[PDB]
Amino acid sequence: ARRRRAEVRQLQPDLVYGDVLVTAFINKIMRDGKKNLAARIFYDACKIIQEKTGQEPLKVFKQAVENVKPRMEVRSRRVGGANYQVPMEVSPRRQQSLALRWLVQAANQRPERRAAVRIAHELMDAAEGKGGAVKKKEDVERMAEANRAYAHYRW
Amino acid sequence: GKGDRRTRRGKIWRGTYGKYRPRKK
Amino acid sequence: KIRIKLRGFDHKTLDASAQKIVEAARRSGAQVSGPIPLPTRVRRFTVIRGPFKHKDSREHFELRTHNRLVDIINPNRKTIEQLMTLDLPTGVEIEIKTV
Amino acid sequence: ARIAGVEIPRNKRVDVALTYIYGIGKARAKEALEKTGINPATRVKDLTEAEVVRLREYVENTWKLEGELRAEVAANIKRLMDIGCYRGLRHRRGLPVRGQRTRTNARTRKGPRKTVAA
Amino acid sequence: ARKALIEKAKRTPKFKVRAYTRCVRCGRARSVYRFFGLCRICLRELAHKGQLPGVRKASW
Amino acid sequence: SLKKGVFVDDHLLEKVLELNAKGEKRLIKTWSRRSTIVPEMVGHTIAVYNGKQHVPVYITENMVGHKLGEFAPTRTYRGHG
Amino acid sequence: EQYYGTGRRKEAVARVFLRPGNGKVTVNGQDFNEYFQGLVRAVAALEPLRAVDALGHFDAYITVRGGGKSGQIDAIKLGIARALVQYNPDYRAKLKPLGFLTRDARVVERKKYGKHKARRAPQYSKR
RNA sequence: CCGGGCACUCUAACGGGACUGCCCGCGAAAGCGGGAGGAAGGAGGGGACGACGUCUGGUCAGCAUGGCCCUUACGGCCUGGGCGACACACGUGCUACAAUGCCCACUACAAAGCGAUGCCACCCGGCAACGGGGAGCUAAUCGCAAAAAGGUGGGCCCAGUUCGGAUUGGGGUCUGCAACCCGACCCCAUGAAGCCGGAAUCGCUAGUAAUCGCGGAUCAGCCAUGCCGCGGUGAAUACG
Ligand SMILES: [Mg+2]
Ligand SMILES: [Mg+2]
Ligand SMILES: [Mg+2]
Ligand SMILES: [Mg+2]
Ligand SMILES: [Mg+2]
Ligand SMILES: [Mg+2]
Ligand SMILES: [Mg+2]
Ligand SMILES: [Mg+2]
Ligand SMILES: [Mg+2]
Ligand SMILES: [Mg+2]
Ligand SMILES: [Mg+2]
Ligand SMILES: [Mg+2]
Ligand SMILES: [Mg+2]
Ligand SMILES: [Mg+2]
Ligand SMILES: [Mg+2]
Ligand SMILES: [Mg+2]
Ligand SMILES: [Mg+2]
Ligand SMILES: [Mg+2]
Ligand SMILES: [Mg+2]
Ligand SMILES: [Mg+2]
Ligand SMILES: [Mg+2]
Ligand SMILES: [Mg+2]
Ligand SMILES: [Mg+2]
Ligand SMILES: [Mg+2]
Ligand SMILES: [Mg+2]
Ligand SMILES: [Zn+2]
Repeated sequence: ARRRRAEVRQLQPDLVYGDVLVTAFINKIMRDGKKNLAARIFYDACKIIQEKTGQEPLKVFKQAVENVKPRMEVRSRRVGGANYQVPMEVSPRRQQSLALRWLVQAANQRPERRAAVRIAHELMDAAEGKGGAVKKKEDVERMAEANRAYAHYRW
Repeated sequence: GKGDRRTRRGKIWRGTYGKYRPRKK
Repeated sequence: KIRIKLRGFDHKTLDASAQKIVEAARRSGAQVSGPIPLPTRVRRFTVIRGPFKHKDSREHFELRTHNRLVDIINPNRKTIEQLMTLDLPTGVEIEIKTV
Repeated sequence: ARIAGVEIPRNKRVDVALTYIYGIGKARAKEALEKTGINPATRVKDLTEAEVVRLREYVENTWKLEGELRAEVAANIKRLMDIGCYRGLRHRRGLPVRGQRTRTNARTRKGPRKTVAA
Repeated sequence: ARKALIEKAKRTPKFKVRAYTRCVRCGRARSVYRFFGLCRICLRELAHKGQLPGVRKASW
Repeated sequence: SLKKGVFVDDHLLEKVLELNAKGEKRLIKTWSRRSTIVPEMVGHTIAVYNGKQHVPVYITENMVGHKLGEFAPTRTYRGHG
Repeated sequence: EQYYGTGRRKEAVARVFLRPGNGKVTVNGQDFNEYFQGLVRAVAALEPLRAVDALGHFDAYITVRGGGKSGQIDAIKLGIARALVQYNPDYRAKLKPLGFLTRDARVVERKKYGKHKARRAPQYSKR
């Protein structure tokens, strides 16, 4: 991305809940190119957010996503001394991706044998706040706390 | 998987036919 | 009921050898239904570009075999004769069968 | 229960637990399952000793398993060795016995690596 | 290849399994095309002068 | 594996089938390692070629379906340093 | 008596026939949801209907060939977008901003000599 | 399938078609942003194409060729062997270590190529490889052909396992004069290492990367997981 501003890949909205967030999330669940499996997993998940919990599974997702969204992070930078760790804020775009990423990877670490139940529980625990993928968002922010000394080196 | 000659998936890969991939259509 | 099979390599000479026959038939005889371009069958050769060894850097050529079919429905002995000795092909091959 | 010497399969599923016997699996199983008119889909945990003894009797009688099976493949190879035979030599030195370049990994047959200097 | 080698290619009888292709412009036993009887350097050489009928270089 | 088959070369096949019905038996050098062995081979002493020389190989009843080059190995080894 | 449209995606091509009715859709001698059962991107093809407000106005009989199940679906979507643009082509007005009037130029990129997949290249060795 | 038509899909030749030519912004211009076009733009995406030259680069084993060199051999024919060796070391790969996964049954959707010294439908024998028979096609006209993933349905229940199929034993099929060394394939038994890989390291910016099958060249057969190609589904991410 030397010359350009590298404009953002844009996705077609969902065919059920009609939301881009969902598709962009669906993609991350997709192993080796299978979209069909990706949705059939996710859609079974919000089935689980229904019989289990009386709440509305869409609403959980935006919430569970907004809780696992990191507010600040520590980027490497090189200077008139050695390499450092400098705290800055995640751009809106960036916060997106990380939350979607961490969500899934956390999900797969959950012990539940079936894929949908994994993302189900995680996304629930995520929204209620106690989720493993949240432990990350938190943690990342905690790094940029302790390094606030180096926060004068930001760009 | 693609190396079990004693399976459907395997046979297809090796390109061959047999008791595990009998030829019918 | 008797049809003509046209083949060849250059479609410059192949096309131009259908069009003479169309009017050595239409004007020159009974009804003949226009040239139909049967699909081209393509032989391809891909080959290492140097004498010894550079396994990347190929060059490939191809030999294009083009087909063209014209149907002629009814016999006129001027069609038979004009299409016999007035042959003016070059690298084209022609065929005819009664059946 | 127990078949072919001791070899107890348990729980699981009956056509599967049949694989766990020496000399048997896949085919030789799903065959003797209907040949004894037994449901394969059932579980070896529970079934009538009826369908149990019909089942051991077939198998243990039909073909050779376990001890005598291993004893036969033993003396078969003993036969290839000591007859001075080629394949015999490849058994004698523990090297790969069919086709099989040995300049690089034979490892399954060769053992783990024993490295040396350049 | 050598002479008696380009020759023996032609002497085809005695166990036709032994008949192997050979280039008509080389003697080259390797990478000979059934269709042309030429080998792969020669195919590239003759195709480039136009002396291979209706044989054009491909691009796509 | 052949079966309608069992290929043996006719050259030694002669000299062996003879050494039954001639009544007499001795040492016979052949290049044919492609051939199968027995029945009337057993007890004959056949010299098989490895590419280098002719190896004496004594013959018995469990050598039966085995080609003549099984018993004449082609490569010299004795391991490494 | 009817309206027509043409669309194609990746060597797959679609014939679209629109003759008003309950909203019944026929594909290659089949119910729409039978042929496409289990494929979750299916309903995206008739997306220009939903945005044209015509629901149970039109039935559909549709032939399609080439490519594969899930790229044929994009070929139908252009069919319906070129058929709906026939009945009162004031429906061009909002179709094209939605982007249902453009054909996908996107196709399989070929293979290159020296490579493996036409971009994907063999592992570098160096030593 | 028939009549019928070729309108469509398509097949293949010929043109058309966007040139920053048009709208505001900037600017001195070239250009650049932005707008509406349009199927398409800012060289539309991909080929083919590779300056004077450099590496005393590669190739005397494709061929050519100056020079030196052997002349019952440094030439020539054959039978057999070797190029396939195995204490080990490196490069490119393939199949995996599983549950977004394995197996079984059913159900769909491609493109590009090849074949009347061949491709072989369909029927019978065989668990099968294959073998008998045997119709069509000089092939948009018959055959390779089943595409695979996917889809549906049921099974497995986290286990070195219905994971994974290396190794070995026995039984066979085929090509071929001939499968010991060295073939490919089928069945039965055997079921190993392996539970995501130290230091280190590669590819890829979109219909790409991943992943899934398919065809051809060479070719009797084949050690092809290779190579050259074809379509199927189809991400992520570029602050800088
Ligand atoms: Mg398996
Ligand atoms: Mg081998
Ligand atoms: Mg070897
Ligand atoms: Mg010479
Ligand atoms: Mg040969
Ligand atoms: Mg050759
Ligand atoms: Mg096309
Ligand atoms: Mg591809
Ligand atoms: Mg390479
Ligand atoms: Mg290299
Ligand atoms: Mg201007
Ligand atoms: Mg240029
Ligand atoms: Mg010279
Ligand atoms: Mg020379
Ligand atoms: Mg010599
Ligand atoms: Mg020789
Ligand atoms: Mg070699
Ligand atoms: Mg090396
Ligand atoms: Mg490989
Ligand atoms: Mg272990
Ligand atoms: Mg061998
Ligand atoms: Mg495990
Ligand atoms: Mg690794
Ligand atoms: Mg690039
Ligand atoms: Mg292939
Ligand atoms: Zn040549």
